[PDB]
Amino acid sequence: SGAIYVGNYRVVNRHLATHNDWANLVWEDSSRDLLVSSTTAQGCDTIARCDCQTGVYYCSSRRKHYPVSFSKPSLIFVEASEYYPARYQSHLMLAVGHSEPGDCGGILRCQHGVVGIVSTGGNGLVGFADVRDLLWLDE
Ligand SMILES: COc1ccccc1CC(=O)N1CCC[C@H](C(N)=O)C1
Ligand SMILES: [Zn+2]
Repeated sequence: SGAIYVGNYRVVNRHLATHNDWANLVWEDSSRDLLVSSTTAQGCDTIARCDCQTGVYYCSSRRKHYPVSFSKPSLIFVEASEYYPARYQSHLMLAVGHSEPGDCGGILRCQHGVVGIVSTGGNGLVGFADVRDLLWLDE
């Protein structure tokens, strides 16, 4: 599990979104595995505006923060989930690191703040749904 709470937005994995996220849809993208819903409260997570490629991600399945080098946002193939079929996920960033299904939502952080959230893994890899392009979260 895990979300980002910036201003009046909740950023979650689309495949872990709730009835309340959809009741309050702002933007979803199946191909990015991203959904934003509107909150009544205010949130003060800082989104990073950078092209950093090193960072720290929370790993719920080890209860640990792990430093990673990670790739540039790209299209990468993703085996048939229970949530999606076999497809190219866009805006994905891979790193060498432990992940398992429950670890989706875990935050990737860099010196300039929240980079994105765990979204994929497999074979000692871990994939991050980038959120730095989504300038509209700021304003
Ligand atoms: C944290 O991910 C894992 C790590 C190790 C093994 C399996 C998984 C699960 C996984 O990757 N997916 C299930 C949810 C939808 C995901 C997608 N973006 O389509 C694909
Ligand atoms: Zn950065």
